[PDB]
This record gives sequence, structure tokens and C-alpha cells, in this order.
Amino acid sequence: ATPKKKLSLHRRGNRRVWYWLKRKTEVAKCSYCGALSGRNQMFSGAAGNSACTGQCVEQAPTPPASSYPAE
Amino acid sequence: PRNWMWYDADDEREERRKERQRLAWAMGPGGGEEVGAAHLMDVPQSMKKMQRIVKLVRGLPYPDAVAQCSLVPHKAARYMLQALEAAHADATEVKGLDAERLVVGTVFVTRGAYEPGISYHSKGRPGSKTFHRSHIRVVLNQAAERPAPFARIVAPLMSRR
Amino acid sequence: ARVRVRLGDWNRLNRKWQHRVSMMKTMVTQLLEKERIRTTLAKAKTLQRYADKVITLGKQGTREAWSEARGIVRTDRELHKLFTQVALRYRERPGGFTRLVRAGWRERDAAPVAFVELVDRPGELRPANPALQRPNPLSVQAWIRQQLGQPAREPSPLLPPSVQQYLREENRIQQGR
Amino acid sequence: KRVHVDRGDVKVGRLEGGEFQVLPHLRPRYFVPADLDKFQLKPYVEV
Amino acid sequence: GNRGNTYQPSRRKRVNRHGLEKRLSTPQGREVLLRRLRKGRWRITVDSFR
Amino acid sequence: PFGPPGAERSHDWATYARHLQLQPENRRDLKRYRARFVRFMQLRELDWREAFQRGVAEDSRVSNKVARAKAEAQRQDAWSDYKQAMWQRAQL
RNA sequence: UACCGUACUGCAAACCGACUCAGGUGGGCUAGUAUAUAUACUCAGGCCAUAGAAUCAACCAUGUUAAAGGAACUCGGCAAAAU
RNA sequence: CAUGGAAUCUGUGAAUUUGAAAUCUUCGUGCAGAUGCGAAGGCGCUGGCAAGGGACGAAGAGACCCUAUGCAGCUUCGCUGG
RNA sequence: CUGAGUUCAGACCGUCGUGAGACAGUUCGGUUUCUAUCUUUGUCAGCGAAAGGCUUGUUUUGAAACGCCUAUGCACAGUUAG
RNA sequence: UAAGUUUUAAAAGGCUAGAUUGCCUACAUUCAAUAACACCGAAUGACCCCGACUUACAAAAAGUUUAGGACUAAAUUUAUGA
Ligand SMILES: [Mg+2]
Ligand SMILES: [Mg+2]
Ligand SMILES: [Mg+2]
Ligand SMILES: [Mg+2]
Ligand SMILES: [Mg+2]
Ligand SMILES: [Mg+2]
Ligand SMILES: [Mg+2]
Ligand SMILES: [Mg+2]
Ligand SMILES: [Mg+2]
Ligand SMILES: [Mg+2]
Ligand SMILES: [Mg+2]
Ligand SMILES: [Mg+2]
Ligand SMILES: [Mg+2]
Ligand SMILES: [Mg+2]
Ligand SMILES: [Mg+2]
Ligand SMILES: [Mg+2]
Ligand SMILES: [Zn+2]
Repeated sequence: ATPKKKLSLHRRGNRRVWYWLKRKTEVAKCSYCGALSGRNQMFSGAAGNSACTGQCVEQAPTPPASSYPAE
Repeated sequence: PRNWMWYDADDEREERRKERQRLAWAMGPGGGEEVGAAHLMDVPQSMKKMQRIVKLVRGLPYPDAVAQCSLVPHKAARYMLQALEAAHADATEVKGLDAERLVVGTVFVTRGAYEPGISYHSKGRPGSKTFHRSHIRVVLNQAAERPAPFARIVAPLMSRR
Repeated sequence: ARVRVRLGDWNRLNRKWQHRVSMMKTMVTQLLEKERIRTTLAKAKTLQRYADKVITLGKQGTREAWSEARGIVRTDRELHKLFTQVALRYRERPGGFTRLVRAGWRERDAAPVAFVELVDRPGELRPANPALQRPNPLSVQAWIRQQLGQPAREPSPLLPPSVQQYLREENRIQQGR
Repeated sequence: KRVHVDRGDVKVGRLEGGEFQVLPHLRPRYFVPADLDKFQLKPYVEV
Repeated sequence: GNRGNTYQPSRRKRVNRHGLEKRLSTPQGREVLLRRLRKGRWRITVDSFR
Repeated sequence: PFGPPGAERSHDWATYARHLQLQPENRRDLKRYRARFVRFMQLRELDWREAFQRGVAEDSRVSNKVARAKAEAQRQDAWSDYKQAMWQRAQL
């Protein structure tokens, strides 16, 4: 329950292999604003993106709907 | 090459120290050709916590190094982004190096000055809650060719019909 | 220690069950008051299942459904909205009244974050699909739905012309009693 | 602020039945001069 | 019974034990004060102030 | 505040002298009696505050209880207009 | 009709314990069901800041339930259950 | 089965210990129970999560015995003292 | 893991003793610390790159892919080791 | 899950390495943060997941269904008889 000797620099490096992080092999890049994120995640202005210019979504027309606004 | 001198001795000592390390950076490890670099001092993170992120950007090109820093939730990745952005700013606007060919050819973490504290173990024994610091040295070389981007760029969720 | 994910059941969300049901009732009330809320993935998935249950209960429109929703749904300003605007909006939709879009991680604890919103509304982020898809009577699906016992299930207006000949009658008004 | 220390005041009376009585001869009197207006000596001497 | 809290603060007892007047009341207290002076202590007693 | 408008301009030592005069056996411990009277004065100042808080809370309860029913009446009378509008346009 | 106290805290992150310490710290006031200052829910009032986020590890702590038996367990029905 | 640790991630962030280590098994030998010597054999390398047989694990230069020009307190028909 | 008995500190009974005390004589009561460094062991995982020459079997505008032996990878895997 | 239900021969049975043989349009992202659901699964020529409807002759795990998420395409179907 106690180290009997002092760990060497080589043994410490070998033991610390679990602590290292793996590199990610894919990234989703917005061509305008240069943002970077995963392909399954929104990274536009609604999420955190202060560089968003809205050019990330290139078409959004939806004028017609009809309903009862409850007031 | 600075025929002038400062007025106070402190400024003169600092300027001579700066020129000595600019000598040591040239004709040493690398040096030679024109290099954009940055030194981010006193990052409020441990050396192991920074070394967790620094092993990801070692040897990568600049855009996928920014990608590797921007794809993790770690606190150290924001400081690594700050250092890489400072090095990129020096390389592109202070120097005249071409972008999209910069490779992160040298990045390492050195020790900072610690702030010693105290932790209160049981049975009256003292402890520690030392606040660790570290420094970042980033050197961006310019390659002879634009390199392989190492991470495939895919379209986001926004780019959808 | 009971298996909830991997054996289709409700999430535990790090909470006791009475706290868990109360938090879901608060979130479904918030989801229909402001139609898009942002939260962690586990609460987002649990909210999506609970929203389908609550919206169908509002779609029944019965007195027992109102009584059950009166305890489930807190605001009362939005109990009216669930039984009137939401019920008329999704009157013909066979489930799936909510979509989930992941939005990265939050700063305080690096937890995954999802956007959860009601579909088919002005201000949604993806075009909806029609709940019904009128069939071609000259295709294979219609003949399979004639030989087998399936209804027509066509898209309809809120009041079709099949009630027009009853409501036009001046002897079927009763004067309003 | 801890032990009720008495400051450097001059006492003007004494308690007889718990009601303090200020003795009128111990009330403060200031012998100010007749006029300090258009008096020909100022606090400053010219250099 | 947890120990360590023997110091129960009280201004009356502090001044009545280690104050100037109990030090001056006895001869050996006066040599205690005299060797406090000979050492050079800035605070002579626990109740000194100005 | 929290006490009546007649609470100022009224010396409370009339109470002290009154209950010291008509009960001649309160003169045994006069200092204890005065301590009890001063304690009564602070306690009465607290009871005024408590009565004010309870009165304001009981007013606010029925005010919100009325306003909620007014809001539901407005919502139902807004829904009925829409429903009759739909059936009327089905008529036309 | 002077002089001193009057901020803030005071079962506590502000006092005594090296600590933002699960410990120790005196007196007083109080509404309903209701009936005792006990017990369950609640009034006035206060609080949900000092690690967060999901999930089915083993194992540990604390509990609920358990067929047929029932101290056969164990140094000792200790511990639980039971009245 | 329930609650809370433990296990995963993010953030804060100790200590006991430490001659240097790149520390295999068995048998023999040996300051007399060997990771380090001899003979034979085995072993891609490094870890996480677990169990603790070994490292005569760690934690006290006093558990017990003996010794001191050793101390200390106590006892008495030990000795001497007003 | 226990501490039931073999080390104490409290007390009683009996034996011996002038007494402080002794009893391996009977009794009642009397702190079991440790988060695993590496040696084993269970189990779950990561690392251990290649392309070699084709004089390319062919083509002109020894570089480019094509066709070969096996090199990795993957699958079934000795009448095949342990 | 056992207190329940099956099976426990000569050699049977398991684990690790593997001569060979065969094949190759294989950079490894998403469907929920602990795939152990799922690699003997799926990603729109998709019922993989989720929701909706029905079932007391399942006191509820199957059947229909692309409503929602695994994005995606046109000059003969916004698309499988999923
Ligand atoms: Mg558990
Ligand atoms: Mg409860
Ligand atoms: Mg006590
Ligand atoms: Mg002390
Ligand atoms: Mg307390
Ligand atoms: Mg302490
Ligand atoms: Mg405390
Ligand atoms: Mg309560
Ligand atoms: Mg909290
Ligand atoms: Mg029974
Ligand atoms: Mg837990
Ligand atoms: Mg040996
Ligand atoms: Mg292992
Ligand atoms: Mg371990
Ligand atoms: Mg001797
Ligand atoms: Mg869809
Ligand atoms: Zn953008």
C-alpha cells in the first residue's frame, strides 16, 4: 500500500500511457467563419459561435402557417 | 543592431537578456530560416494537464492542430489555442510566411513559478494545495509543400438541403 | 442498479423517482411554454418520450385527459395551450412531435448538450414532413390497403365537408338552448 | 469598542437619581473676540 | 471528548489575569514586566493600547 | 414602520406607571419589573412586524387567487371566439 | 440632560477547535390541522454556493422485500426482526 | 431492489514511502528463508479495473528479556541524621 | 475477517510476602492501523508502420498507373505446438 | 435469480500461439456521456432506435407504421412490395 522505491522517469512514462488523449480523425468545418466541430453537432449562432454570419445555412424560406394564439 | 541604450539599469538588463535568447534561438535547434513563434507564460495549469493536450498537436499542420484543440472539452485546450493563435499571428503578420503550409514543428511545456498553499489533513498534519503554472513554447515552421491534412473535412449539420 | 437503458425503460437522471417525475413535469411545461429548450442529452431524450405521452393525452381532449394533465402539467396558462393549439397542431400526427439536435458541451461540467424543440411550427429549424401522405388510388399501396383491412387515412382539413351538410341545417342548431 | 474606554472629555455634571444634571458653570464658554471682520492681521505674512 | 479548544475567550478574565495592574500588584510580576522591558517587547501587557 | 400611526406620539411609560400603581406588589423587585417592561416593548415591536407580514401575505394570496381566475376567464373567452369562428367559416 | 455601545456576524463560512472543520457555544419569541415545545403536513419567514454530468461494474456503507425452516449461526440470538 | 460511495468524463487537487534499479520461476548455496550468486528453464511490450501470497510491505530507533558508575516514584523491624 | 485465548493499565477472591508487590491460580471488563509502487494472479485493453524490385508484361509526355512474387490486414484455421 | 429446470464416458470439453489455404472496391466518422443493447447491429433501396395504434386468447412484447433521429439528392417518382 506504499511505494518501496522512487519511480524512474522511464517507468513513470510507461505508467502514464492511460492519461494520454486520442486524436480525432474527422472534423466538420464551416467554410464561412472557419468554425470546427463534430459532424453530428450544431455549431452555428444558436449554439456557441460568435463568428457565425448565417452563411452556414444557405436556404430557409417558410412563410405560411395558421393557428390560434392562446392569450 | 541597437546602437542605443536604455536609461535605467533594469530595462538595459532586460533588453540584453532578450538579445541573448534571440542569439540562442538562432543557429540552434532549427533557427535559420524565418520562423513564427510565440511564448505563452504563466498558464494556470499543471505540466501534466498541458502535456495531455500538447501530445496531440505535436507535428501536425496548423489547421488540424486547431481542429484537435477545438474538438475537446478540456480547459488546457483553450490555452493551447491561445498559444497557437499567437504564433500564427506572429508568423503571418509580423513575419511574411505563407499560411496553409504552417506545421507545428516544435511545441513543449516548461515549468512555471508555483504558489505554495496548505491543506488540512486530519490529526493535525499539514498538506498542500499548490497552484501549478506552466509555459508554452510554440514554433510554426513553413513546409516546402502544403501537407496532408490528416483529418478529413466533412460537411456540418447546417449544410443540408 | 436496475437496468434502465439497454432494457427499454425511463432514465434515472441521477435523481430519486419522485424528483425525476417532478423535473420532467416542469420541463414539459417549459417545453410547451417556450417551444425550444436546451438541456443535457439524457434529460433531452427523457423529455422527448414524456412530450409524446403528454401531447397525445392533450390530443384526446376528454375530461379525464384534462384531469390527468392538470396534475402532470403545472402552468395552467399552458394547459390551455396543450389542449387547444398543440392538440389542433398535431391532430393527425402519429407520434414524433419533437426533434433533437445536439449542440456541443456546456461550460460548467462538459456535459453533452442537445436542443429539443416542437416540430411543425413557425420558427422550427428543419422543415417537417406531412403527418399523412395522400395515396395514389392507382398504385400498389392502395390495392394492398383495399385487400387488407386498412383505412384510407387521408389528409383532412379541421372540419371536412362531411360535417358541412349537418352544420348548414338551421333546424340542427337548437338556438343554443 | 470592547471595554467602554472613556475618552478625553471634560465632565459637566453628576448623576443624582439616574437622571444626569449638567452643572451650568461647567457648560463650555468660548471667549471669541468682538469682531474678526476687517481685523488687520491675517493668518499669512507676505514674503 | 474532543480537545484543542482550551482557550475560551473573555475580556474580563484576560484583563484581570494578564493585565497591567495584576502584574504591578506583586513584586515578581514587576520583575516580569522589567524583563519584558529589558528584552524590548513592543507590547508590554495584553491590555495596553493608545 | 409596521406599527400603528398612533404608536408614535404616545409614551409607553404610562403603562409602566399604571401597572406599577394599581398593583402595589410589583414594587418588590423594581429593576426586574423595569427589565420585564423593556422586554415587553421590544416584543411588541416584533409582534407589530409579524402582524403586518401576515396581513400582507393574506392580502396577496386572494389577489393572486382572483387574478388567476380572471386570466382563465380571458383564455376561455378567447378560445370560444376561435371555435365559433371555425364553425362559422365552415357555414360560409 | 453629557459620556460610552449602536455597521455586520452570532447553532456559525465571521466565536472556540491549524481549515469555508459533520465537533463544542448562553437567554428569549412564535400560527393551524391538534392535542403536548413529541409526531406528519403546513403559516410568517428562510433556504435549495462552495464540485458538477450521465450510466447496469465488482466491492463497501446504509436500508426494503423474501418461498420452506428457524439459533440450526456464533465465545456469546452479538446485529437485525419483534412488543 | 432502493439510497450513497467506488468505476467513466470535466474542474480543483494531497500524503505515507523512497541507496540506485532495466526488479521472472524452481532447486541448491549463502549472516543459516535470494529479484541480484550457481545450474536449468521461461518471458512480444506497456497499462486500466480487481485480489492481496511476497518484497523478512509501511507506520514506533521500546511489546517482552538482559545490561548500565543509568534515572524516577513508592515500601519497609535497610542506613544516617533534630 | 474475528480476537474467543497468549501482554499489560481497573477490581475482587485464594496463595506467598513486614510491605511496596508477585502468581503460567480462579474470575468480570478491556483501540486490530495501511489509499498497492512492483512481484505474482484474475480479467479488460492499447502499441509493435512499411510497400520491395518489377528494368515495369505495357503507354508516350528514369516520374504516372497498370501485371507479378509476399508484406501487412481479414476469414476458416493440422491426423499441431503448448 | 435459486429453492427451480437440463447436461455431466475411452478423448470428451475449453484457452493462447499458429505451417498452411483463401480473399481484398478496408484512412474509420454517426445512431445517448459507462455497446454490456451492437460488430453473429444499423445509417435513408434505412424498421437500427424512438414515438403512435392494437392485443386479457401477453397483468405487454410482438405486429403495423417511416411521425422523429442516424441528411440527400434531380432529366420518369421527397425515394423498398419497411
Ligand atoms: Mg449501485
Ligand atoms: Mg417520497
Ligand atoms: Mg457531548
Ligand atoms: Mg491551542
Ligand atoms: Mg450544532
Ligand atoms: Mg483539529
Ligand atoms: Mg461548524
Ligand atoms: Mg415538511
Ligand atoms: Mg449543489
Ligand atoms: Mg413465510
Ligand atoms: Mg453513485
Ligand atoms: Mg532459496
Ligand atoms: Mg494485467
Ligand atoms: Mg490497480
Ligand atoms: Mg551497575
Ligand atoms: Mg425521419
Ligand atoms: Zn459558419
